[PDB]
Amino acid sequence: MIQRTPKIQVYSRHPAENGKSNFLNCYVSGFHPSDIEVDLLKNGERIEKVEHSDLSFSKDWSFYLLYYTEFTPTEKDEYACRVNHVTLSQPKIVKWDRDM
Amino acid sequence: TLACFVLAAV
Amino acid sequence: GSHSMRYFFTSVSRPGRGEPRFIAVGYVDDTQFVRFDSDAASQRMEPRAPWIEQEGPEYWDGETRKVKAHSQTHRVDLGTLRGYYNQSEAGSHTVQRMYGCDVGSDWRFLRGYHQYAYDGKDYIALKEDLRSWTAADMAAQTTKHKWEAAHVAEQLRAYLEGTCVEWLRRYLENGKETLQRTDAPKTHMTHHAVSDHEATLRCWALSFYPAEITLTWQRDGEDQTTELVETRPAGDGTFQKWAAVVVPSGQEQRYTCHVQHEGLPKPLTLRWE
Repeated sequence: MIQRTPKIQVYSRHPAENGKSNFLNCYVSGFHPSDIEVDLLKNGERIEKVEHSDLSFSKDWSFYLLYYTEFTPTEKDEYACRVNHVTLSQPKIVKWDRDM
Repeated sequence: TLACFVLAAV
Repeated sequence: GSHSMRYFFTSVSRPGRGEPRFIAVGYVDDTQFVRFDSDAASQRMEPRAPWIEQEGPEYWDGETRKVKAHSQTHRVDLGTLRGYYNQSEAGSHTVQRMYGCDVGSDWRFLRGYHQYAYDGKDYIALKEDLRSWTAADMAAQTTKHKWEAAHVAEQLRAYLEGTCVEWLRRYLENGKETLQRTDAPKTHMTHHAVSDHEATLRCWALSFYPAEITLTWQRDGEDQTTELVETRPAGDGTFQKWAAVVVPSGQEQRYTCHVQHEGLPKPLTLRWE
Protein backbone atom coordinates (compact mmCIF):
# COMPACT_ATOMS: atom_id res chain seq x y z
CA MET A 1 0.00 0.00 0.00
CA ILE A 2 1.25 3.45 -1.01
CA GLN A 3 -1.03 5.77 0.98
CA ARG A 4 -1.56 8.81 -1.21
CA THR A 5 -2.55 12.21 0.14
CA PRO A 6 -5.27 14.13 -1.80
CA LYS A 7 -4.39 17.21 -3.83
CA ILE A 8 -6.90 20.05 -3.54
CA GLN A 9 -8.11 22.77 -5.90
CA VAL A 10 -10.86 25.21 -4.97
CA TYR A 11 -12.31 27.23 -7.84
CA SER A 12 -15.42 28.31 -9.72
CA ARG A 13 -16.86 26.94 -12.96
CA HIS A 14 -17.00 30.31 -14.69
CA PRO A 15 -14.92 33.43 -14.00
CA ALA A 16 -16.22 34.82 -10.70
CA GLU A 17 -18.53 37.81 -11.14
CA ASN A 18 -20.33 39.32 -8.15
CA GLY A 19 -24.05 38.79 -8.65
CA LYS A 20 -23.90 36.15 -11.39
CA SER A 21 -24.71 32.70 -10.04
CA ASN A 22 -21.87 30.27 -10.59
CA PHE A 23 -20.67 26.87 -9.45
CA LEU A 24 -18.20 26.40 -6.62
CA ASN A 25 -15.83 23.51 -7.33
CA CYS A 26 -13.53 21.45 -5.15
CA TYR A 27 -11.33 19.01 -7.07
CA VAL A 28 -9.64 16.31 -4.99
CA SER A 29 -7.13 13.98 -6.67
CA GLY A 30 -4.10 11.70 -6.40
CA PHE A 31 -5.46 10.09 -3.23
CA HIS A 32 -5.87 6.50 -2.04
CA PRO A 33 -7.90 4.76 -0.82
CA SER A 34 -11.17 6.18 -2.17
CA ASP A 35 -12.92 6.95 1.12
CA ILE A 36 -12.91 10.73 1.48
CA GLU A 37 -14.76 13.61 3.14
CA VAL A 38 -15.22 16.77 1.09
CA ASP A 39 -17.30 19.75 2.20
CA LEU A 40 -17.85 23.26 0.89
CA LEU A 41 -17.94 25.97 3.56
CA LYS A 42 -19.73 29.32 3.44
CA ASN A 43 -18.43 31.76 5.98
CA GLY A 44 -17.52 28.82 8.09
CA GLU A 45 -20.51 26.56 8.05
CA ARG A 46 -20.88 23.76 5.57
CA ILE A 47 -23.19 23.99 2.56
CA GLU A 48 -26.20 21.66 2.39
CA LYS A 49 -26.64 20.18 -1.10
CA VAL A 50 -23.23 19.29 -2.52
CA GLU A 51 -23.05 17.05 -5.58
CA HIS A 52 -19.98 15.20 -6.86
CA SER A 53 -18.85 13.33 -9.97
CA ASP A 54 -18.62 9.55 -10.12
CA LEU A 55 -15.46 7.93 -8.78
CA SER A 56 -12.57 7.30 -11.18
CA PHE A 57 -8.78 6.95 -11.10
CA SER A 58 -5.54 7.85 -12.87
CA LYS A 59 -2.81 5.72 -14.46
CA ASP A 60 -1.08 5.34 -11.09
CA TRP A 61 -4.35 4.09 -9.55
CA SER A 62 -4.92 7.30 -7.58
CA PHE A 63 -8.50 8.59 -7.33
CA TYR A 64 -10.06 11.92 -8.30
CA LEU A 65 -13.44 13.50 -7.50
CA LEU A 66 -15.17 16.79 -8.31
CA TYR A 67 -17.50 18.30 -5.72
CA TYR A 68 -19.72 21.23 -6.66
CA THR A 69 -22.65 23.42 -5.65
CA GLU A 70 -24.51 26.44 -7.01
CA PHE A 71 -23.41 29.71 -5.45
CA THR A 72 -23.55 33.43 -6.14
CA PRO A 73 -20.10 35.01 -5.55
CA THR A 74 -20.09 38.15 -3.41
CA GLU A 75 -17.66 40.13 -1.33
CA LYS A 76 -17.32 39.80 1.45
CA ASP A 77 -18.72 36.25 1.44
CA GLU A 78 -15.95 33.72 2.03
CA TYR A 79 -15.88 30.12 0.80
CA ALA A 80 -13.46 27.25 1.38
CA CYS A 81 -13.14 23.50 0.85
CA ARG A 82 -12.86 21.15 3.83
CA VAL A 83 -11.18 17.83 3.03
CA ASN A 84 -10.79 14.94 5.46
CA HIS A 85 -8.89 11.80 4.50
CA VAL A 86 -7.03 8.90 6.11
CA THR A 87 -3.57 10.15 5.08
CA LEU A 88 -4.30 13.45 6.81
CA SER A 89 -3.37 14.16 10.42
CA GLN A 90 -6.28 16.61 10.50
CA PRO A 91 -8.83 18.01 8.02
CA LYS A 92 -7.19 20.33 5.49
CA ILE A 93 -8.97 23.58 4.66
CA VAL A 94 -8.29 25.51 1.48
CA LYS A 95 -9.81 28.99 1.15
CA TRP A 96 -11.49 29.75 -2.16
CA ASP A 97 -9.57 32.32 -4.16
CA ARG A 98 -11.27 33.97 -7.13
CA ASP A 99 -8.09 36.04 -7.03
CA MET A 100 -6.01 33.28 -8.63
CA THR B 1 -20.21 -1.23 -24.26
CA LEU B 2 -18.52 -3.34 -21.60
CA ALA B 3 -16.82 -6.63 -22.41
CA CYS B 4 -19.45 -9.27 -23.22
CA PHE B 5 -17.88 -12.47 -21.89
CA VAL B 6 -17.67 -13.52 -18.24
CA LEU B 7 -14.43 -12.39 -16.62
CA ALA B 8 -12.19 -15.04 -15.11
CA ALA B 9 -11.70 -14.70 -11.36
CA VAL B 10 -8.20 -14.10 -9.98
CA GLY C 1 -7.08 13.39 -33.91
CA SER C 2 -6.65 10.28 -31.77
CA HIS C 3 -9.47 8.79 -29.70
CA SER C 4 -10.06 6.22 -26.96
CA MET C 5 -12.62 4.42 -24.82
CA ARG C 6 -11.96 3.50 -21.18
CA TYR C 7 -13.79 1.71 -18.41
CA PHE C 8 -12.68 2.21 -14.81
CA PHE C 9 -13.85 -0.23 -12.13
CA THR C 10 -13.58 0.23 -8.37
CA SER C 11 -14.35 -2.54 -5.90
CA VAL C 12 -14.19 -1.74 -2.19
CA SER C 13 -14.67 -4.05 0.78
CA ARG C 14 -15.88 -2.27 3.91
CA PRO C 15 -16.04 -4.55 7.00
CA GLY C 16 -18.82 -3.39 9.33
CA ARG C 17 -20.37 -1.18 6.66
CA GLY C 18 -22.24 -3.78 4.63
CA GLU C 19 -21.52 -5.50 1.33
CA PRO C 20 -18.67 -4.55 -1.06
CA ARG C 21 -18.99 -1.33 -3.04
CA PHE C 22 -18.78 -1.53 -6.84
CA ILE C 23 -18.44 1.44 -9.17
CA ALA C 24 -18.00 1.52 -12.93
CA VAL C 25 -17.48 4.57 -15.12
CA GLY C 26 -17.01 4.77 -18.88
CA TYR C 27 -15.12 7.41 -20.82
CA VAL C 28 -14.81 8.34 -24.47
CA ASP C 29 -11.77 10.58 -24.64
CA ASP C 30 -12.03 13.05 -21.76
CA THR C 31 -15.82 12.77 -21.60
CA GLN C 32 -17.63 10.34 -19.33
CA PHE C 33 -20.82 8.76 -20.63
CA VAL C 34 -21.92 5.94 -18.29
CA ARG C 35 -21.83 4.86 -14.65
CA PHE C 36 -22.92 2.17 -12.23
CA ASP C 37 -23.03 2.50 -8.46
CA SER C 38 -23.99 -0.54 -6.38
CA ASP C 39 -25.06 1.97 -3.73
CA ALA C 40 -27.36 3.83 -6.11
CA ALA C 41 -31.08 3.09 -6.35
CA SER C 42 -31.67 2.06 -9.98
CA GLN C 43 -29.27 -0.90 -9.82
CA ARG C 44 -28.80 -0.30 -13.55
CA MET C 45 -26.21 1.30 -15.83
CA GLU C 46 -26.98 5.00 -16.16
CA PRO C 47 -26.37 7.68 -18.83
CA ARG C 48 -23.92 10.41 -17.80
CA ALA C 49 -24.03 12.21 -21.13
CA PRO C 50 -26.89 13.62 -23.26
CA TRP C 51 -25.77 11.84 -26.45
CA ILE C 52 -25.83 8.38 -24.87
CA GLU C 53 -29.39 8.97 -23.62
CA GLN C 54 -30.80 8.13 -27.05
CA GLU C 55 -29.68 4.50 -26.66
CA GLY C 56 -32.61 2.09 -26.50
CA PRO C 57 -33.73 -0.31 -23.73
CA GLU C 58 -31.83 -3.06 -25.56
CA TYR C 59 -28.56 -1.25 -24.90
CA TRP C 60 -29.21 -0.38 -21.25
CA ASP C 61 -30.55 -3.80 -20.30
CA GLY C 62 -27.46 -5.36 -21.86
CA GLU C 63 -24.99 -3.01 -20.18
CA THR C 64 -26.73 -3.53 -16.84
CA ARG C 65 -26.39 -7.30 -17.12
CA LYS C 66 -22.67 -7.08 -17.93
CA VAL C 67 -21.82 -4.59 -15.19
CA LYS C 68 -23.64 -6.87 -12.74
CA ALA C 69 -21.52 -9.79 -13.91
CA HIS C 70 -18.44 -7.60 -13.55
CA SER C 71 -19.57 -6.77 -10.02
CA GLN C 72 -19.97 -10.45 -9.08
CA THR C 73 -16.50 -11.33 -10.34
CA HIS C 74 -14.95 -8.59 -8.22
CA ARG C 75 -17.02 -9.68 -5.23
CA VAL C 76 -15.39 -13.10 -5.45
CA ASP C 77 -11.95 -11.64 -6.13
CA LEU C 78 -12.00 -9.60 -2.92
CA GLY C 79 -12.11 -12.79 -0.85
CA THR C 80 -9.66 -14.66 -3.06
CA LEU C 81 -7.11 -11.86 -2.73
CA ARG C 82 -7.53 -11.91 1.06
CA GLY C 83 -6.52 -15.57 0.90
CA TYR C 84 -3.50 -15.07 -1.34
CA TYR C 85 -2.03 -12.47 1.02
CA ASN C 86 -3.30 -14.01 4.26
CA GLN C 87 -5.45 -11.07 5.38
CA SER C 88 -8.21 -11.11 7.99
CA GLU C 89 -11.68 -10.01 6.91
CA ALA C 90 -11.45 -6.97 9.18
CA GLY C 91 -9.27 -4.71 7.05
CA SER C 92 -10.60 -2.55 4.23
CA HIS C 93 -9.34 -3.30 0.70
CA THR C 94 -9.63 -1.94 -2.85
CA VAL C 95 -9.52 -3.57 -6.28
CA GLN C 96 -9.18 -1.59 -9.51
CA ARG C 97 -9.75 -2.64 -13.13
CA MET C 98 -9.14 -0.62 -16.30
CA TYR C 99 -9.71 -1.66 -19.89
CA GLY C 100 -10.32 0.03 -23.22
CA CYS C 101 -8.74 0.75 -26.59
CA ASP C 102 -7.03 3.41 -28.71
CA VAL C 103 -7.56 4.55 -32.29
CA GLY C 104 -5.27 6.65 -34.47
CA SER C 105 -6.37 9.72 -36.41
CA ASP C 106 -7.61 7.27 -39.04
CA TRP C 107 -9.97 5.73 -36.47
CA ARG C 108 -8.15 2.39 -36.63
CA PHE C 109 -7.03 0.21 -33.71
CA LEU C 110 -3.75 1.37 -32.16
CA ARG C 111 -3.62 -0.39 -28.81
CA GLY C 112 -5.68 -2.03 -26.07
CA TYR C 113 -5.20 -2.67 -22.35
CA HIS C 114 -6.41 -4.52 -19.29
CA GLN C 115 -4.78 -3.34 -16.07
CA TYR C 116 -5.72 -4.74 -12.67
CA ALA C 117 -4.63 -3.48 -9.25
CA TYR C 118 -4.98 -4.42 -5.59
CA ASP C 119 -4.68 -1.83 -2.82
CA GLY C 120 -3.24 0.80 -5.15
CA LYS C 121 -0.42 -1.42 -6.42
CA ASP C 122 -0.05 -3.14 -9.79
CA TYR C 123 -1.37 -6.71 -9.71
CA ILE C 124 -1.69 -8.17 -13.20
CA ALA C 125 -1.89 -6.60 -16.65
CA LEU C 126 -2.33 -7.59 -20.29
CA LYS C 127 0.80 -7.08 -22.39
CA GLU C 128 0.59 -4.98 -25.57
CA ASP C 129 0.46 -8.07 -27.79
CA LEU C 130 -2.83 -8.79 -26.02
CA ARG C 131 -1.53 -12.34 -25.77
CA SER C 132 0.45 -12.54 -22.52
CA TRP C 133 0.37 -11.29 -18.94
CA THR C 134 2.61 -9.40 -16.53
CA ALA C 135 2.29 -10.48 -12.90
CA ALA C 136 3.41 -7.92 -10.33
CA ASP C 137 4.28 -10.47 -7.64
CA MET C 138 4.12 -14.15 -6.70
CA ALA C 139 0.42 -13.93 -5.83
CA ALA C 140 -0.44 -12.69 -9.32
CA GLN C 141 1.56 -15.65 -10.62
CA THR C 142 -1.25 -17.98 -9.57
CA THR C 143 -3.77 -15.73 -11.31
CA LYS C 144 -1.52 -15.63 -14.37
CA HIS C 145 -1.62 -19.43 -14.43
CA LYS C 146 -5.41 -19.54 -14.11
CA TRP C 147 -5.98 -16.98 -16.86
CA GLU C 148 -3.52 -18.63 -19.25
CA ALA C 149 -5.28 -21.97 -18.79
CA ALA C 150 -8.65 -20.29 -19.34
CA HIS C 151 -7.47 -18.38 -22.42
CA VAL C 152 -8.59 -15.03 -21.04
CA ALA C 153 -6.16 -13.22 -23.34
CA GLU C 154 -7.72 -14.15 -26.69
CA GLN C 155 -11.11 -13.34 -25.19
CA LEU C 156 -10.02 -9.81 -24.27
CA ARG C 157 -8.07 -9.30 -27.49
CA ALA C 158 -11.24 -10.01 -29.45
CA TYR C 159 -13.09 -7.35 -27.48
CA LEU C 160 -10.25 -4.81 -27.55
CA GLU C 161 -9.42 -5.12 -31.27
CA GLY C 162 -13.03 -5.28 -32.43
CA THR C 163 -16.16 -4.54 -30.41
CA CYS C 164 -14.34 -1.95 -28.31
CA VAL C 165 -13.10 -0.16 -31.44
CA GLU C 166 -16.36 -0.45 -33.39
CA TRP C 167 -18.34 1.02 -30.49
CA LEU C 168 -15.84 3.81 -29.90
CA ARG C 169 -16.49 4.82 -33.51
CA ARG C 170 -20.24 4.52 -33.13
CA TYR C 171 -20.12 6.73 -30.03
CA LEU C 172 -18.00 9.24 -31.94
CA GLU C 173 -20.76 9.86 -34.50
CA ASN C 174 -23.65 9.61 -32.03
CA GLY C 175 -21.89 12.30 -30.00
CA LYS C 176 -20.47 14.23 -32.95
CA GLU C 177 -21.27 17.74 -31.66
CA THR C 178 -19.81 16.82 -28.26
CA LEU C 179 -17.00 14.31 -28.79
CA GLN C 180 -15.76 15.46 -32.21
CA ARG C 181 -15.34 19.03 -30.97
CA THR C 182 -12.43 21.22 -29.96
CA ASP C 183 -12.87 24.17 -27.63
CA ALA C 184 -10.07 26.71 -28.00
CA PRO C 185 -8.85 27.92 -24.59
CA LYS C 186 -10.02 31.34 -23.47
CA THR C 187 -6.92 33.08 -22.14
CA HIS C 188 -5.98 36.03 -19.96
CA MET C 189 -3.22 37.05 -17.56
CA THR C 190 -3.34 38.39 -14.00
CA HIS C 191 -0.61 40.30 -12.18
CA HIS C 192 -0.55 40.03 -8.39
CA ALA C 193 2.01 41.85 -6.24
CA VAL C 194 2.75 39.40 -3.42
CA SER C 195 5.83 40.93 -1.79
CA ASP C 196 7.54 44.28 -2.36
CA HIS C 197 10.37 42.65 -4.32
CA GLU C 198 8.43 39.89 -6.05
CA ALA C 199 5.16 39.65 -7.97
CA THR C 200 3.35 36.63 -9.41
CA LEU C 201 2.25 36.37 -13.03
CA ARG C 202 -0.46 33.79 -13.66
CA CYS C 203 -1.35 32.55 -17.14
CA TRP C 204 -4.94 31.35 -17.48
CA ALA C 205 -6.54 28.78 -19.78
CA LEU C 206 -10.27 28.16 -19.48
CA SER C 207 -13.16 26.36 -21.19
CA PHE C 208 -10.90 24.22 -23.37
CA TYR C 209 -11.42 20.71 -24.77
CA PRO C 210 -9.99 18.22 -24.90
CA ALA C 211 -7.86 18.33 -21.75
CA GLU C 212 -4.47 18.10 -23.46
CA ILE C 213 -2.60 21.42 -23.36
CA THR C 214 0.83 22.89 -22.65
CA LEU C 215 1.65 26.16 -20.87
CA THR C 216 5.21 27.51 -20.92
CA TRP C 217 6.90 30.57 -19.42
CA GLN C 218 9.80 32.29 -21.16
CA ARG C 219 12.06 35.11 -19.99
CA ASP C 220 13.73 37.01 -22.84
CA GLY C 221 12.46 34.16 -25.00
CA GLU C 222 14.06 31.49 -22.82
CA ASP C 223 12.27 28.63 -21.03
CA GLN C 224 11.77 28.98 -17.27
CA THR C 225 12.63 27.16 -14.03
CA THR C 226 7.25 27.98 -12.15
CA GLU C 227 4.06 26.52 -10.72
CA LEU C 228 2.08 24.36 -13.14
CA VAL C 229 -1.26 23.24 -11.73
CA GLU C 230 -2.78 19.86 -12.59
CA THR C 231 -5.42 20.37 -15.28
CA ARG C 232 -8.81 20.54 -13.56
CA PRO C 233 -12.41 19.97 -14.75
CA ALA C 234 -14.73 22.98 -14.98
CA GLY C 235 -17.78 20.80 -14.37
CA ASP C 236 -19.38 21.67 -17.69
CA GLY C 237 -17.37 19.35 -19.92
CA THR C 238 -14.42 21.69 -20.36
CA PHE C 239 -11.10 22.00 -18.51
CA GLN C 240 -9.03 24.68 -16.77
CA LYS C 241 -5.31 25.20 -16.14
CA TRP C 242 -2.93 27.98 -15.11
CA ALA C 243 0.83 28.47 -14.98
CA ALA C 244 2.52 30.99 -12.69
CA VAL C 245 5.99 32.51 -12.33
CA VAL C 246 7.43 34.66 -9.54
CA VAL C 247 9.03 37.70 -11.18
CA PRO C 248 10.97 40.67 -9.73
CA SER C 249 9.08 43.98 -9.90
CA GLY C 250 9.67 46.08 -13.01
CA GLN C 251 10.83 43.09 -15.04
CA GLU C 252 7.32 42.01 -16.03
CA GLN C 253 7.63 42.64 -19.78
CA ARG C 254 10.62 40.27 -19.86
CA TYR C 255 8.15 37.41 -19.49
CA THR C 256 5.86 35.80 -22.06
CA CYS C 257 3.29 33.03 -21.67
CA HIS C 258 2.92 30.45 -24.44
CA VAL C 259 -0.29 28.47 -24.86
CA GLN C 260 -0.82 25.57 -27.26
CA HIS C 261 -3.97 23.53 -27.79
CA GLU C 262 -5.32 21.63 -30.80
CA GLY C 263 -8.25 24.06 -30.77
CA LEU C 264 -5.86 26.86 -31.72
CA PRO C 265 -4.80 27.47 -35.35
CA LYS C 266 -1.39 28.33 -33.89
CA PRO C 267 0.16 28.95 -30.45
CA LEU C 268 -0.71 32.10 -28.48
CA THR C 269 1.77 34.45 -26.83
CA LEU C 270 0.58 36.49 -23.86
CA ARG C 271 2.48 39.33 -22.21
CA TRP C 272 1.50 41.48 -19.23
CA GLU C 273 0.75 44.75 -21.03
